[PDB]
Amino acid sequence: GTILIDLSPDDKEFQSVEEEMQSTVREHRDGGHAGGIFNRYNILKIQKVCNKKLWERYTHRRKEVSEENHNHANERMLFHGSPFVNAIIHKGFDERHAYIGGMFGAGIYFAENSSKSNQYVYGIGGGTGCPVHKDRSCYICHRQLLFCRVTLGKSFLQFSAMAHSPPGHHSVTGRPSVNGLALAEYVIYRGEQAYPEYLITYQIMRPE
Ligand SMILES: CSc1ccc(-c2nc3ccccc3c(=O)[nH]2)cc1
Ligand SMILES: [Zn+2]
Repeated sequence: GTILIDLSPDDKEFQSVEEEMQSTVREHRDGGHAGGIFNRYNILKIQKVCNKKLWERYTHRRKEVSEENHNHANERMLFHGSPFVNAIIHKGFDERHAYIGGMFGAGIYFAENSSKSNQYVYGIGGGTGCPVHKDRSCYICHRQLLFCRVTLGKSFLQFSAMAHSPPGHHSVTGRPSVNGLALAEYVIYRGEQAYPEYLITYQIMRPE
């Protein structure tokens, strides 16, 4: 049921998605071990992910959350990196896409910083890097990330350095408490609370 529509680089929607990607790169405490060394990306393609059934699955859940939270879904646009990006865009998020060992429990994790999600494209800790060169910092191989619509509802705030949501909450927010430049990371425990809106194909760029 999924079709992928290419956005033109001239389209305002391409441009605003690229800007969110590029502007939320930061340096990471691993010095680039997991995701590579780079300050920016070469965006090769941005596609909109269209699946009626998956969209309706998302909106149904969004309304349930909204009605439990004074008509406020608390919807965000967040990045997701994963070895399973191809299954997600065809079958939706579910328990098989969860970070079982994540610091907020087994759930599906999203980031404000695109460079955080980039660390998971080739697996946890960057796995063994690109399939072809076994390089976590490969500047040649094409990578993919998702830019997703995520319903947070009432989010449990964790001030820090599939399971269930904390009672009375719909998600967890990991607030950065040491690295003053890091943006927030979020966890949902129901695959229905996210829709994979954009598929972004890119390379990390070697700093000059
Ligand atoms: C099913 S195996 C797996 C494990 C971890 C992640 C992941 N973890 C994150 C943790 C924090 C922020 C973003 C992410 C993120 O974008 N992805 C994706 C898939
Ligand atoms: Zn490579």
